[PDB]
Amino acid sequence: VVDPFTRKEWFDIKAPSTFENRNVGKTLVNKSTGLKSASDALKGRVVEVCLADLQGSEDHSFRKIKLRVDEVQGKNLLTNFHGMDFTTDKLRSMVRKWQTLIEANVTVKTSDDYVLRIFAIAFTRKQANQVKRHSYAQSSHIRAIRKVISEILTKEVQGSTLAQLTSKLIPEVINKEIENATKDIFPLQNIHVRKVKLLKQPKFDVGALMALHG
Amino acid sequence: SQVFGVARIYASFNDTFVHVTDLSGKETIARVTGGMKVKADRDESSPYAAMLAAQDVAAKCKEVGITAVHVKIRATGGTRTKTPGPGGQAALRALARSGLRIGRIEDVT
Amino acid sequence: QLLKIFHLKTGKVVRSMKISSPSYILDADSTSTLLAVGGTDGSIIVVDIENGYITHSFKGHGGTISSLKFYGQLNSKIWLLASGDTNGMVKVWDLVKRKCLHTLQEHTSAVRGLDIIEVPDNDEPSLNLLSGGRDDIINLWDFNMKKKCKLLKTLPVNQQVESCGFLKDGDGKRIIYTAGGDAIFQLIDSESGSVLKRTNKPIEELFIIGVLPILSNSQMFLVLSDQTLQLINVEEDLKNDEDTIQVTSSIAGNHGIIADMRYVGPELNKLALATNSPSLRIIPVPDLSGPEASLPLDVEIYEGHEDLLNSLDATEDGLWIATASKDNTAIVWRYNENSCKFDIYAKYIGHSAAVTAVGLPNIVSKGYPEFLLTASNDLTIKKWIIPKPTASMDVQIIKVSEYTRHAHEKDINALSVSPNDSIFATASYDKTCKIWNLENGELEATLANHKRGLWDVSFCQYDKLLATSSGDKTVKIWSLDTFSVMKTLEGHTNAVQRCSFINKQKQLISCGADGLIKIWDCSSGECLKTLDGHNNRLWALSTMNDGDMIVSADADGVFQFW
RNA sequence: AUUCUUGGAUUUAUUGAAGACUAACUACUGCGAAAGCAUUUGCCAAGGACGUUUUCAUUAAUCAAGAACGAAUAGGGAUCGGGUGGUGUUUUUUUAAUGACCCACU
RNA sequence: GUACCGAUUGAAUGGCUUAGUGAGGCCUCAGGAUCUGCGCGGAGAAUUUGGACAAACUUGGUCAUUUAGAGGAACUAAAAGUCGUAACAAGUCAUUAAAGAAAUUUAAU
Repeated sequence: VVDPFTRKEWFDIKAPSTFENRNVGKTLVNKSTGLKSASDALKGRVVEVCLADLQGSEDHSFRKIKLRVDEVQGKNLLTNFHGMDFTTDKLRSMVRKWQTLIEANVTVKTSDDYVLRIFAIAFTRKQANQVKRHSYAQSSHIRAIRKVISEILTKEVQGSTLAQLTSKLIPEVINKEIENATKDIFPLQNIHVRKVKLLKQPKFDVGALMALHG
Repeated sequence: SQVFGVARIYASFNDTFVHVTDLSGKETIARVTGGMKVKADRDESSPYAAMLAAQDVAAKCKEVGITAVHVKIRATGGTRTKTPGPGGQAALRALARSGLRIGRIEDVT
Repeated sequence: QLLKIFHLKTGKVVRSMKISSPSYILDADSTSTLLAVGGTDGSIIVVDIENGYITHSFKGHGGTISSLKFYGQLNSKIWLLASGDTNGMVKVWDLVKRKCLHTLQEHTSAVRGLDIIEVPDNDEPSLNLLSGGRDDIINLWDFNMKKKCKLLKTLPVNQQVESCGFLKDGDGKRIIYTAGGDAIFQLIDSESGSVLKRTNKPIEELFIIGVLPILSNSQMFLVLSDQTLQLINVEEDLKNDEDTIQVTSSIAGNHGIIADMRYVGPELNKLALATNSPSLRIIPVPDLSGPEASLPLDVEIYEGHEDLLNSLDATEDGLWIATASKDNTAIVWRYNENSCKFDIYAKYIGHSAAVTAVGLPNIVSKGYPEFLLTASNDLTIKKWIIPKPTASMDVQIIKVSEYTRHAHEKDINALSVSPNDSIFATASYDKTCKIWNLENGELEATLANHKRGLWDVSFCQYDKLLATSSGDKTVKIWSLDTFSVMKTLEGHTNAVQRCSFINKQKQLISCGADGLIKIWDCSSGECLKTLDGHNNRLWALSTMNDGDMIVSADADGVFQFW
């Protein structure tokens, strides 16, 4: 006989600035005692959540956001970005028969030394008045187009990190920048980056972490 | 307006699993599965027993204070049958009929 | 979503409240003693009289309710006197309709018992108002009918509060019982913000509590626990007669599951039992009524243990009561509640694994019942024997080094002493029962003809037969010379757990996993009678010298007699 | 029926390890004499076809023995690779121009 | 299982006791790791000659009882076991007021 939920902390989640509503949801931790209080112990839970519920608009039903938990103050816990996710169904939907699948990735260091491996997926479209049913690529275009994307990825990154970088990711300006260069070879369809991940955050830096906070 | 979590129904063969957890997912609440409420070893994934266990999970949910939830359905997957079970519908039907709130559910197969 | 209204002790439905879509948590009775109102997590309040009128719909705030208390001119829950919330707030209202008089916002922690105990005057010239149920802090509240409220002092020396109290006359100089969920209840002063004394008897969270109808410094006080009640002294500090916090009595109930039973009294009077709780309940057999009020000693439960109790055993007179637990020790308790340390004879440390079996040698007057024969899960059996002083008085070290007997590879289940002190047979899971001498520790016999590990072995009291229980749905009876099987009883539809002989040596009584209790004869090996009152698994057995009144073990605390 | 389990089985979330493979697209497509060949990237030679107003000049064709590897008649349409022509389009508010597309031929 | 005869005086205990073993503190000749102090003292651990007080530990034997008890004979349990013999029995409607959103409360005919 314990009934632990009469002992559990009730608790909420605060989100950073460059978004819409900064209240997200509810979690539960533990009663703060001496010898394992609730605060200092774990701090490492992650909340993967779609940003359509974070912004309200419905042109972003994909593109989940993973979150990383950093620093709390008395039922007020901030969070940091952790990684970009994609839906299941749409990547099961977007891969059509009789077309060409193109993917790419690179690893890079940013302004503060966050190291991220970005992904990039690329699919080919058909055109008006096309006679044949397949319209594939020529496998030497693909050696070029994978290369063309690669310098576009590096010129975007290593300047003015996630405060601006995730803000570049949301209206997918970079995907249009890919389209602006790919058009001289073979045009394309839906192209997204579909995934990002963090592996090498250097240090805590609470002071610069409070720049997104008001 | 509401307090939210995730319910995460794992609909496998020969038994179906549920565990309503917090929004982080690491903190679980009131797991109890479908095979527990029957002793025949053949109806551990039946939809009739799935309605009984999901009613009990919905009972313990509001008894804590949780009022709304989402769910991520999940078949076995990998090298396996890749298809959701019978009572995965019956688990979702019984908790929605209990009076809980549902929004924007997905698949994690 | 059920709140049913009944009249007198028939229990017939006057009116059932199921109207609101949130479920109701709590229910209480008015100071007018005819009206009622219940609390929910949606703050839906309706005042209902039972003739029936279920009055004006009050809806002015959400939030959750976890406590309620009434008043003679503001007869409603904490939605009208104050505001039980999920963040902590006080809202001042009137007996008139839904207009809000005052609001009061102080709390940074969630609290619901904001007016969990009254202030009687509601002018407070020397009076105060207490509050706390989840905030784990206590604040001294003023009452103001047309003004804002004031804080007098706070109480941070606690760590958890769940309910509060306030003195009936209202001075607060007298005793204030304060219950907290940290297994701590205290006596405090409200005029000084000082604790009188703190009492730490439980290790379990203190539950909710209502009010006694008694005056000031009370007569007796009832403290809530799990399936048991206790009465405590009312001073606990030098107020009237005594101090230095104690417990007056601890009246026991029953636990659902029973692991073992053993008759305690020398005239087969008292029964003590081993359950999942680390407590010793001595109620059932001499108490044909409900809760214990008629034991021929002081009513008290024992605790010295850290874990659950697996088994217990005592000799005939019942002065040495050996009990076994998972905390790697052995504790023996005394009948008449007098000893040197607490009530424990000694605590036997030296076990390499848990102790699930314990046993006493045969009775004479002393000596052998002063001794102890215990069995642990470290594949050895230990005989604690110190003969030159009185044994079981201090901590004994006689068998930890190399005097322990080891011939096993699987765990023991029970042990049984013979009517003489010469031999003893023990049963285990390795499909054999072994007879050993008590004097030296040499393997006297090995009995291995089985299909499953063995739970219980029983000697008969004219010691010409041997009974043992197995898992091939049979009970095996072997000779005193053990060169051949005496009888092989078959007919149980499930596995048998415990078999034992009656003190008149006429019947072998079987307790197994049938859901049923069968009595067989030891004269023809036939079925005397089957006995049916049960629907759960059986665990233990104890019979008296007479043979008619026989108690059994269940999974729901039901004890039957015949 | 076997198996595991309150030193907490299953599951949850986190991390490391391992070997294995490139899921949808993947075709009666492409390559290799067959055996065989599907992750990105780089290196290394090699091969055929197409184009050619470049070169030697019958140096050639088929096959017991022997070697290596392997268990041991002429149209119709589609499509792949190349080439050419364009009273052709599109990318082009960027000067130009790669590229794709389509018509026609081989 | 109880009472009775009995070898082994084995184990335990009691009376006596041959014999062996033997704690502890006291004084003194020496011995000195160490001390607040106008030529050094209180105080103080180890070792050590001789003398005096001295409880105590172990075994064996004699005799009694118990236990174990060869060997002997009864009583009780087992009405039991098998086999044979013998006969007997046995299937508070309506309308409509007033409070209340609505339930419900009261009134009226």
